Amino acid sequence: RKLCSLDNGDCDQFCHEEQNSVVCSCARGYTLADNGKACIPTGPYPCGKQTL
Amino acid sequence: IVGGQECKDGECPWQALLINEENEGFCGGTILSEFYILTAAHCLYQAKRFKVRVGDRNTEQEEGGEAVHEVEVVIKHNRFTKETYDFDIAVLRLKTPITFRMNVAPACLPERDWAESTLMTQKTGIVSGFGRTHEKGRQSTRLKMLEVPYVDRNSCKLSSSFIITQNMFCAGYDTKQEDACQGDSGGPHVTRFKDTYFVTGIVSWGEGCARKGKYGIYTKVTAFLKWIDRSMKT
Ligand SMILES: N=C(N)c1cccc(CN2CCN(S(=O)(=O)c3cc4ccc(Cl)cc4s3)CC2=O)c1
Ligand SMILES: [Ca+2]
Repeated sequence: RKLCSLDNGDCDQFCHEEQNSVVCSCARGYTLADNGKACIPTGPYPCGKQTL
Repeated sequence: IVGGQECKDGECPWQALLINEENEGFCGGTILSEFYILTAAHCLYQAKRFKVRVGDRNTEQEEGGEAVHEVEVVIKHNRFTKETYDFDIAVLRLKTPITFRMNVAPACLPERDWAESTLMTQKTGIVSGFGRTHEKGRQSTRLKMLEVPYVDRNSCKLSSSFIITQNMFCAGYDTKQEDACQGDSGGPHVTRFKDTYFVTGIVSWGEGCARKGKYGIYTKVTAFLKWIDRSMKT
């Protein structure tokens, strides 16, 4: 239970371990929030979201 | 889809439906972007000429969200083999862009390492389509979805009377009457992570449907992410 194994590393989506550390990233159409963990849609109908 | 539930309004927006000259759905697909559809290479064999319909949930009415698209380019894996269904992946480039709206949105393409270690290690994935509701049953006029648990690689290799290559993985139930079926092929297999869905498989084949001691076999999308990428740029 370390880094990306401990709750996806607190990342919203992709989690990678670089130099014994967690680095989050997002799918195309999202931008990593200022906290470096959350993924914010860049427009309407971002991928992977059920439409409302 | 055998068993499972109906996709409710806006629940399976990445679902695409390949239709033949007679406007009948014969295979599924997953919307990857405004221009690209992901499907099974073996589907490109079920019809002389076809088109892609999106936003459909009931092939018996005109909800108003449906849109038919012509295929400009068919990009099938150079190594696909009809004999073993290995490398069962194809990408379709549409002549005109898909306009996202209700019931029409793309599924996310994950990163391989994260997907195989975090997505595919999840309990279940979701499979959907307008495919048969029985092994001898007729197709569904309604789009359905089924939560299928990921199946242990070894257990599946043992269960199958046919080779399970490195480009496939299994999901479904051992005895429970729930599984994809004919007509669902090419369709999406997605995995949810924190309210966001990622494509993890392509409905490929199975021995019958929901048969006891047999699972649904899907194309391992994570093994074709670099291939999909160079394809969506050509
Ligand atoms: N010759 C082979 N290699 C072969 C190996 C396994 C099965 C079949 C024949 N076959 C081919 C596909 N159909 S189907 O169209 O009804 C499908 C059922 C099903 C069930 C689950 C999933 Cl994930 C995908 C599919 S396609 C079932 C079926 O019995 C052929
Ligand atoms: Ca309809």
